[PDB]
Amino acid sequence: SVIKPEMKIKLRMEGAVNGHKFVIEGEGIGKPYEGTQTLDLTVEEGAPLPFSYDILTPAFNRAFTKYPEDIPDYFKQAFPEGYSWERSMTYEDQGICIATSDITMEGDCFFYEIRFDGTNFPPNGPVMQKKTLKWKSPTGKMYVEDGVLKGDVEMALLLEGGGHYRCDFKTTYKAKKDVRLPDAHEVDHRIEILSHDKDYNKVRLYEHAEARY
Repeated sequence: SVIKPEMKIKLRMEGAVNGHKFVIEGEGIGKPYEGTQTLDLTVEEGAPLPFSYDILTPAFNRAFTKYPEDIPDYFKQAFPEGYSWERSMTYEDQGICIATSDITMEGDCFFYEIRFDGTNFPPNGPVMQKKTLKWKSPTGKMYVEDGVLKGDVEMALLLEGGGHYRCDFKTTYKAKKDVRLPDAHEVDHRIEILSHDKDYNKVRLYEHAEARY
């Protein structure tokens, strides 16, 4: 036992979107082996957020993924000292976000230190107009090539009025120690805001994730 049936989460995210600074804190709990988790998030600085909250949610830990019994689990074998990631998110209209998270453990809890920066979002597009509804749920790729563990995902936000808005995600993952690396595989997942207040100062956020050969 080092990753428990349930693992608390505490995080802190600091960043700037189109110049607009913010800080968000979270606390939650999930089931690393069943690939489920729930966070309650608070906008501690920078309220009211004037951009879509949806662009932040995938930056709020692949340790919460159900991995089968012969795909090596990079993330869980990364603890106790843990791992980091660096990710770029390139939208179709030309807003870019870059994010980093340093993930550690202490007792029954994961801790994340998150930097999130975004720019070149059009002041009149769906992010800066809050016309996004939720993320579609595609399967992303995991593969090691070199650098080491890398992940890609073609993402899309559904929009008010019926449309969609695409984002290309790329992540490289670094573990703090040497760990058994997996063969190439996939990861299904679905993230959703279960509840929130008016400008999303308070948000409850759920993901369910599983790996697949």
